Amino acid sequence: SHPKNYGAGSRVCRVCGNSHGLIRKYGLMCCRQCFRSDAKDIGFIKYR
Amino acid sequence: KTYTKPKKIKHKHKKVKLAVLQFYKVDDATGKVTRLRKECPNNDCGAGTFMANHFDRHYCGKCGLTYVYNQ
Amino acid sequence: VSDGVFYAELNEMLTRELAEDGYSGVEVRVTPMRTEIIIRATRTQNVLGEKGRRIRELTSVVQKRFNFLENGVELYAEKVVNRGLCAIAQAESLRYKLLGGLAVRRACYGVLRFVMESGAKGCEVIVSGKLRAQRAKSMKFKDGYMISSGQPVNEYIDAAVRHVLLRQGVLGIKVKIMLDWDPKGKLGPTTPLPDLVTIHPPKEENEL
Amino acid sequence: GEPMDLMTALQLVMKKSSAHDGLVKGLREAAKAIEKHAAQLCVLAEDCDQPDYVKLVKALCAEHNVHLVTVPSAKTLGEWAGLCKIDSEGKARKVVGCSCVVVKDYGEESEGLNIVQDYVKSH
Amino acid sequence: MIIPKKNRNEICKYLFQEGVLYAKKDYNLAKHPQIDVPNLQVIKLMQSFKSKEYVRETFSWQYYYWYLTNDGIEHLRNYLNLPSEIVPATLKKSAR
Repeated sequence: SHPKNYGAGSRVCRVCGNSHGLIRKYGLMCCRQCFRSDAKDIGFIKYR
Repeated sequence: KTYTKPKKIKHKHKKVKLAVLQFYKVDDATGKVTRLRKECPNNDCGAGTFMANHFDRHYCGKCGLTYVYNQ
Repeated sequence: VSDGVFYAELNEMLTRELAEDGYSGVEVRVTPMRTEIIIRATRTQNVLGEKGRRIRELTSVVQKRFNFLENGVELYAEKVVNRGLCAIAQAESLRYKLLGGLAVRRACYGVLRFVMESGAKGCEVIVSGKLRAQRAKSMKFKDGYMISSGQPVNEYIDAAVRHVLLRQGVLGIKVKIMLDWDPKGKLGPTTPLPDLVTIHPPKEENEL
Repeated sequence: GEPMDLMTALQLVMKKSSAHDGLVKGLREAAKAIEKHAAQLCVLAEDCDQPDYVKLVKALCAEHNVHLVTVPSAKTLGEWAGLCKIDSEGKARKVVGCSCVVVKDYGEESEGLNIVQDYVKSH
Repeated sequence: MIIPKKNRNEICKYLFQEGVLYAKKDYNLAKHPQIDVPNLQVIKLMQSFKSKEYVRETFSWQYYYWYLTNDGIEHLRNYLNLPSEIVPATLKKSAR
């Protein structure tokens, strides 16, 4: 029913359907801007 | 150009068939029945698999490719 | 570094669950092998409701998704220690007027009509443009102070979002509040702090 | 308790195994159930198109795993079973078949279960 | 859906203990935590139940948030019916 497969390469997140994407945050780096505003990374707490 | 295709395919159907489990040899009073077409010896079937009669090839459709008996 | 990634994923759990969510906020403190996970809402009563099934549905799912140990966890009801500071209800209340309607501009005013009531000193409510389904031209309303951006870190800023889907047009929102500091006393308005003593015939005098 | 009552070991027999989800429906599937120890009961139609198919099943019922039941026409039999879909308060449905059934499970014992089976085996 | 009833029976059990389950919208992963059924099948099985009531409907980030109703539990008590002798008049006459 299915055919032939082979097609490893750049995985891709759930959050972005985009070739480039992040392991760190589970985001994209445009999605990341939202998270940057939120802080979200430990030892970081806004307003820089 | 855009996407063109030639007609695509459009398709027919996989083809749904009657099983054909009509066959059996049934006797008169004291109605013993013996079974025409061979059964899969596999326990998992609970068999009545009545293998298909193809040209030098017989298989049970339950069990995969397996049980290829040419005779 | 790897530990920082782990921390980020824990925060992500709150973001997904408390997306829409018609209640109000969730601070979380993590005690040994269990998560306290504290809901800070007026209608914290409905979401729990004791024993049933309701409470177990909330917990279990989060654990299998992301945390450690085949065990239970904990869930706590809380009041709110000023509804201003942080919420989710603050945005949702405005949305619950942009249902059945009433003037959008009037509804904006009503949110501010609260907030300042619970202290604040300044508030700015800002509601998405496109009144009468025209081009966008976002409308303010503000009394007092209010610093989201400019002055120090510790302004205590409420911020959210939401959407209201009409036939013709979206009406966003972003309720914003600059309130007090954490209720216990620790007030510090706008970073340099002046202060005098009372009167100088001295041998006793000192203050702050 | 549990011997049934007068004229209720009839239709209350199969209560148990409809809920078990274990009713093997159709003549072709039913035949394979008898070609196996699985047939605890065998239920057939009467009025049929190609009643020749029913004869094959009756031949299997003559041999080991011996049970029979009747009641006519394929579509009406499925009202008792399940392929009548409601879709109105006053019991009017598409009325699809189910027809001929062979029964697995039951998992209780006693009552109507013994009564029906005994008749076919020893008349 | 075009998914057999065998895989439906699994889901039901975990919905009686819980009644909220989640499964990320990423197909072909083969297994969920708990449910040992592919991510094609399970997600869209929930959708079929959801459209027939059973569930209060919220969307919210990439999972589609299903919360069972009281009615939902009763509806699922027809797949795994209750303790499986469930009552009324399914045979058509004795043998004799």
